[PDB]
This record gives sequence, C-alpha cells and structure tokens, in this order.
Amino acid sequence: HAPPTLWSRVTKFGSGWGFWVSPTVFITTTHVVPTVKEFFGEPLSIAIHQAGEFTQFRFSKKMRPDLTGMVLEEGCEGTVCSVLIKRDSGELLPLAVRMGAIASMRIQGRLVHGQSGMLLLGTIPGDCGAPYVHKRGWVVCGVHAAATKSNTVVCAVQ
Repeated sequence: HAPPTLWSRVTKFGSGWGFWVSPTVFITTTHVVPTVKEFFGEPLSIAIHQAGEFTQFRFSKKMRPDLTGMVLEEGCEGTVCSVLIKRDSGELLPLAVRMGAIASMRIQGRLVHGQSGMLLLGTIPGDCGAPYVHKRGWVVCGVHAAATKSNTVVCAVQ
C-alpha cells in the first residue's frame, strides 16, 4: 500500500505524467515532454538527460522540499511492481504488474529502452510517465511507456 506522499509525487506533465524522485529530480517519458524555455518555471540553464524514452530533470533549486529522496533503480524479472496511475478525474489506480525482461524496442518509431511486464484494470492513452515502483524494507524502477493492443505493459527505464 502506498502513502499519500508517494502518490503526491505523481504530477501531470505534458501529455502525460512525471514523478518527483526527490526535491530536485523529476523523471517522465520522453514523448510526453513538451518540445519550451523553462520547466516548472526553471529555465533549462536544469540538467536534462534523455535516453530511450526515459527523461530525467535534475533541478538546481529544490522543487518539492516536502519530499524525501527515494532510490531510482535501472529496473527491478519477477518483481511485482505498482504503477501509480493518476487519471484526469483524480482517480488513483495502482496497477499490479509482474515485471519481466529488459529489452530495447522501437515502438511507433521511438527507441524505447524499457522493461516488459504483465498485468496481474488496464492502461490508456495519457497514462505515460506514471511510475513503476516497489518497496524494499520505496523504490522507483521506471516510467510507463506503452502497452500491447490487448495485459502486457512496458516501462522505459534508465
């Protein structure tokens, strides 16, 4: 079960969502990012790393000081994660997903270094950037990127 504070790290952003790893680090899915002079007010002049549909902003002022800093892993196979999905309506929908292999893929002409996973309640357009998380003794392990036509999802990872 997830505390409100963890859900409060999930943030509407571009055409999807992002996730405050810490007061200074923000992660999201690349195709969701606005093609702008500033982010959250800060001007890019921010350390911005895009690799394979995975995007990470490191700000130089603390943006969410209310938050502690969680671990960001480069994935997690078999790890049962929780995708913290927020919908436009405010509904919170933590999906259960068993993660599998790490494989890079070109989905609709986009290089996605991601991890696959099966849905143990599906995803929809607009959900991308939602965080894949698990709890060791909380960790974030990817951002949502894609899903098959039917139960299998893909998160971009670092």
